[PDB]
Parts: sequence; C-alpha cells; structure tokens
Amino acid sequence: KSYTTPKKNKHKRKKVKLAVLKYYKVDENGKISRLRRECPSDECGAGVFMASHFDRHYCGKCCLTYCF
Amino acid sequence: VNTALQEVLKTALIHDGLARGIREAAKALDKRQAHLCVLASNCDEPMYVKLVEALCAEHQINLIKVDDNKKLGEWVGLCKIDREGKPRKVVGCSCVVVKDYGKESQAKDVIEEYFKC
Repeated sequence: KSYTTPKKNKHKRKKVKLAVLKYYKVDENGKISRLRRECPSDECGAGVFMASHFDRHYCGKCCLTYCF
Repeated sequence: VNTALQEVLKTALIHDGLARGIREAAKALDKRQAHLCVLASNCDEPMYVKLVEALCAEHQINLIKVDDNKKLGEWVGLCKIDREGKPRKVVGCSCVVVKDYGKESQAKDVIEEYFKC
C-alpha cells in the first residue's frame, strides 16, 4: 500500500579494484616502502595494516584506535 | 613438468594450505608462511607485476611464471561448472601463494630439485 515518507536506501559498498597496490610503495630495487601502520594487536601479528585517516589511526577486526 | 605443480596445487586445496589472492599473499608474505607462489604474465598489469615481484624478492619466496591468467584459474578451478565435460566460465586469477601441510607427495621433491639447480 501507499506510505507518506520517501523510502530509506541501503549503504552501497564502495568497492575498489586493486586496493592492494595503495598499501605498499614499490622501490626501483627488489625491496618495499610500507606506507600504512602495521597492527600491534596479539590476534594479527605484523600482516594486517591499520587505516590512515586524516587525524587518527584505526584497525578493523581487532578494533584498535590511536589518536595523535 | 607442470603436472607436478598440479599435484602440489591439489595437495594445497585438499589439505587446504594455499592462502591464494594478492591481498592474502600480502598477509601470508608478511606473516612468513609462503614456500611457492604461481603468477600469470602478458596482461595489463604494468606497475602491479613490479609490486608482486618486489614482495617475492623481499625474503625467501620462490616464483613460477605461467603466461595466462584464465589457465591458472582453470588449474585451481574457481568456476568448474559441468566437470563431466568442459568448465563453462572461469575467472583469471594472478597470484596464488601455496603452502602444502601434507608435503608427503611425489611432486614437491622434483620442484624443489628444479629450484636447487
């Protein structure tokens, strides 16, 4: 049946093609320049990277936050 | 000698050791579990192929360079529809980092012998 208010939409996932290249920086030689901070949590050793937001850092699944 | 690589590919799916995908490769290479990585070529990945070669060149990671992405997808078998016949439509995967737990196989020895030479 007909309602008053206009419908609420679902959050569409802003999917990124090749999101892995952004996390590292390739050198001219066979080495690396790791941009974003690695997670110091016990669950994920040194493999999982933290978010690089405008004024703090964050990790997803261990849910750890670090303000400047 | 790629039928040996297909035997190591089967032992890495059955025992379920391969942590496939470049995102999961980046995790497995950083957590130091990798023994062997298989990689496609001759595709529109100009700076991307430089990244994976640099990550494989960091610390003690082997390389297999097949030329086709879709044949690598066919080998791992991501969309095997109608096995009794031909697979319908499989995706072209790039970077599959295998780690056999059940290494008791006829194939891992001859590939390690190839990497020794």
